[PDB]
Amino acid sequence: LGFDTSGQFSQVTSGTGGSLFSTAGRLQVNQIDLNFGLVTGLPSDAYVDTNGNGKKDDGEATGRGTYLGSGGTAAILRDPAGNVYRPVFFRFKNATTQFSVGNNPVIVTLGQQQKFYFSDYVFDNNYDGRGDGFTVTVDGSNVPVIGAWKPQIKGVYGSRSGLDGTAEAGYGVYYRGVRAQITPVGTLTAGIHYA
Amino acid sequence: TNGNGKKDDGEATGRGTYLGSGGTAAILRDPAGNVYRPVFFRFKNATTQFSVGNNPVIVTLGQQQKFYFSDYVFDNNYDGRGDGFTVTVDGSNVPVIGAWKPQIKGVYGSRSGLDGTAEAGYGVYYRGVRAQITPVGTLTAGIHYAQEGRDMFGAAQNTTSTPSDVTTYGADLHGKAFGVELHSEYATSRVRPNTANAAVQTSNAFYARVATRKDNLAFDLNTPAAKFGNDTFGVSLYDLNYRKIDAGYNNVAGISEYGYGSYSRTSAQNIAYNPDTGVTAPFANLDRQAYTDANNDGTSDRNADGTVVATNTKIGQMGFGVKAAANLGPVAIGGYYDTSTGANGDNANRMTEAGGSAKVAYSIFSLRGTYNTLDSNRPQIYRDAAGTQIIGDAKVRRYAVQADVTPGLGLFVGAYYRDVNVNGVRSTTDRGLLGRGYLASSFEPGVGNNAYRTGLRCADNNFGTGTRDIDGVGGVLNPAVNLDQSRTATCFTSYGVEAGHAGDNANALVKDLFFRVGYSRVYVPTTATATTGDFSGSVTYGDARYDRKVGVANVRLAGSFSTTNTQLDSRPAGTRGAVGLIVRTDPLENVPFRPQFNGQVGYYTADNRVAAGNYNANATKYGAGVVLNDFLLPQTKIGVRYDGYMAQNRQYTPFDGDGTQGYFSDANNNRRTNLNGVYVEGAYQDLIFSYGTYTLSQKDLNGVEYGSGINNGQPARGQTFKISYKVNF
Amino acid sequence: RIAALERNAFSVKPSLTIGYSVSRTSRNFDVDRLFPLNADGTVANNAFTSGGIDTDTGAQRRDFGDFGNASDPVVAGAAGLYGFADGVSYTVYFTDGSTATFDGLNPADYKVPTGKVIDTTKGRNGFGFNNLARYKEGSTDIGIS
Amino acid sequence: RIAALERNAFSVKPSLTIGYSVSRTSRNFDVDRLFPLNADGTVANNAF
Repeated sequence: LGFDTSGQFSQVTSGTGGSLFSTAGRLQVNQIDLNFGLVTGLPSDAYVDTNGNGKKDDGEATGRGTYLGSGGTAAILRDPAGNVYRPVFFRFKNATTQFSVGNNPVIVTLGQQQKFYFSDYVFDNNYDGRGDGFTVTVDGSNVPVIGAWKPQIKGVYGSRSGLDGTAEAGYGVYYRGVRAQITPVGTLTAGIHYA
Repeated sequence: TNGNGKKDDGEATGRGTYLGSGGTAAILRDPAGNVYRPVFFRFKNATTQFSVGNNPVIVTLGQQQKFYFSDYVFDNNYDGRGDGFTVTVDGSNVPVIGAWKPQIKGVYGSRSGLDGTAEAGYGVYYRGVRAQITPVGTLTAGIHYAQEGRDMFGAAQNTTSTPSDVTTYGADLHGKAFGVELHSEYATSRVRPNTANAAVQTSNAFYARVATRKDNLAFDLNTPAAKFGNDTFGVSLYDLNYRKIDAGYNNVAGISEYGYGSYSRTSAQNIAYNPDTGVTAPFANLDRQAYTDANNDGTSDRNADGTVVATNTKIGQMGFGVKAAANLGPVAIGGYYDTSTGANGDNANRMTEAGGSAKVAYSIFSLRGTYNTLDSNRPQIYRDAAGTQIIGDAKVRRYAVQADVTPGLGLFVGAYYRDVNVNGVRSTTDRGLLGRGYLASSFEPGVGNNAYRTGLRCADNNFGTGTRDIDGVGGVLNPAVNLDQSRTATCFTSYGVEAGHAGDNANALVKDLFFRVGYSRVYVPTTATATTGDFSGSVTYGDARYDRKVGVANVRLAGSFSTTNTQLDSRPAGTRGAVGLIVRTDPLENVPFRPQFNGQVGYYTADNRVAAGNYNANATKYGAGVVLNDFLLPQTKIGVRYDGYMAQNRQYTPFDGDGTQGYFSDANNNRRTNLNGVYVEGAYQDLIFSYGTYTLSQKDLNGVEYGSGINNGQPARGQTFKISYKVNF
Repeated sequence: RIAALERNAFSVKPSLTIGYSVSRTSRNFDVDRLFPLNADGTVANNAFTSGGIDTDTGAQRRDFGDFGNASDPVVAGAAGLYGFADGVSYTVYFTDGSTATFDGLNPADYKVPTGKVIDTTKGRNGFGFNNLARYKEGSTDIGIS
Repeated sequence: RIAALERNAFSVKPSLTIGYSVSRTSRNFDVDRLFPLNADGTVANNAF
């Protein structure tokens, strides 16, 4: 048995916030990609991750062995009258880890495992992401004086690997950078970047 | 796992019982990236009472039955006693007798519900009945019976000390009848205290008080309740009572949760009214205090701080008391009396307090005269002349005359000459003794204001002695504390004058302005305890406060000053200044960016001449900050704020763990704190960037820089960056 | 029929929290005592407070440090910077392998070794040192419920 | 109002699997290498 939800919960509207002041709120709507529901019984591969790594290490839980009666034939929580009881779990999948605000010139993106690319040989950091943080992009392709050159500015800040334990390469290491590019002629984009 | 409903020693940490419920320690996952969480059924049930029946008979069933026949018998509300039922019958519609509003209450229950052995509520059941009428205007007369005992499974296998049986009768006559207001109560204990031979014990509790009772069952001794005339000949009784509470009447004798004991032993100690534990009890079961002297022999035991450890012995209470005031025309007089003996009647526990006062007021002048006595043969814990707590007979004789003039412009001036006289010696201060009675009852300045209100105005027209403040500066940057309303509430053998001004009075010179300039002289004995002495102390104080709203800004000035020469209550002897300014503008819709400025400055200086130093203790707090409400892009706000707090020999003591909070104070620590900090806060549409850098350094006189206590000569530093974003589905 | 459906229908409420935070300190002192007091006596709002307002214990936001993910209560005396920071709080090692915590700026004044234990010289001289720095590595967290 | 009910309503989906199976072998060898290969190289579907 499975209880699926209507799946109409895919938008989130921002709210008022601030300490020195108070923003207007309800200003930007973000498309979330949350897929949740109720399942009754754990799969075969479910485990209790007691590390935070996100992967199954040596003998973690065999989640079916934690909540007896979830599934399988080893444990069957039942009744003499013939009833069978199974725990009800709330399963959810989150694929959205990036939230972007701002409309025309400036877009600010917050999230885990930021993917960015200044240029080859400097920040070819896509395909996995470098760390957790934020990324600002400024597109000045509508300023009156300089709009035929399409100037753009990217700025990146973050912490490597996000939160990680000692003896990992990303403990207490932070990255930042900024790039500026234009298109003076037909398609030649000239860019200068620091990282 | 015990049923007590409270987390005992390491019970489960429920998040650890059901792995994956929350936290980071355990997360029930899937290789595909799914996350599973158990689904729990949460419910909160606040209803535990069910009532059946409509008008005449209403039967209530439930847990922790809260019932109340009358004080001294079943003051069982505020927690309830146990699980059971309670029937109430209202005969306010019976044909022949329905105008008297008869009522019959009947209570049955088991104490504490089901509970384990060795608890006070194992196998103990209570029953009770009460009958009530209103024969006259509002006087309710009631008679009640109340028993509480052990059954055959409680007589054995119970331990504790819960008496085998207790059986109480009563009667009460509360109400207002013919312009008078009576309040009577009787009781009877009949306790069989377990053991073997029982030896039933009897205790009574009777009182007949004529006064005004508020709705929370507290006694209002400011409303007459007799009023034998109009405003030209207006003799008005305020109280006339009698007490016969026996020594053996505790919360067990009359079957109640708490009470029948002095509420304070330092405030009015004859009254047992306890708002904390819901003990309505107009009179208390007094106790005899004495020195402990337990381990060592020869000297009385004292606590670590020096306060005396005392042993308390219940004696009861027996005595009367009358308070009245005869309101003449321009003049008014009043008086009171009280003598609280022990239950047995020995004068070895008598506490007699007399008094009286007279006020003559006309036009813009008023002149008062008050005489107060307290001849207490009960022990009483109080500080002697030297300053060490002692326990022994007390005899206080105070008299004070005050003269208040109100020119009419919101101004006011006042001179006073208060003379306290404790145990014959002139006693620079009464040691709190005059507040041991519930009838103090001084008068009030102003014409057409002849109210004989309880409580000596010993906190009137005197200085302030507070050395504690919430903010770093001397309480002058706190927009919630009015320094000009800081009084000492300690009666002094002093004399002086105090001008002043008020801003809430209309027709004032300056609209919302307050100041309290004042001078006074305090008597001090010659050496420590000698009868001879002189009015050599001198206090010169003055505070000011002024809000105004000049333009868009909101200025707020405050200031203080004090130049005492003596240790008054806890304030050391020295000059003490403090000045504070709080500016707060509103958005400027004219200049671009629509900024909104702010500001705060505060200076504090105190020259403490303590018995071990003449150290100067000063501090300075400053603070700025600008918020730009329209910054380039739409819906973009920036904001910066710089703060800072320098301080010489001042310290902060944190919260004590009880109701008392933390506070800044003066210490002789030779250290100069220099807390600093900058706080930037920008905001895009709804994404808030918050950056903050702070530094704390505490250099000693040499400059050793003890902050960051690994002792490397570096200030402690802190830094934070937060990107915050609040989303709603 | 719609009323009967909505009488026993579930209102589903999902909640999402997004946020990034990094904090580096070396003593974990308190900053709430710098901000302006409001007209009702409550300190102004900031994004760095650790909270902790309690009326039962008389606690306030000014009694707790505000850096890292720790709310180390401020300590009076010379251990803390006279009520402005966290205490020094050495640790003490024992022969039986057990340990205790001394709270003072001078470990020589540890006047309560329990009768049966002896300080094994495992630290500097058997007295360790509880590190005073707090750190919260930069990480944006998403919480779903 | 029906749309608001449908927004936060649960679609209950059960599932049932019926099947009988008996299998007896002595070596547990493979038989998928006997079936015809389709146009895209996938082995033809079988019940074993």
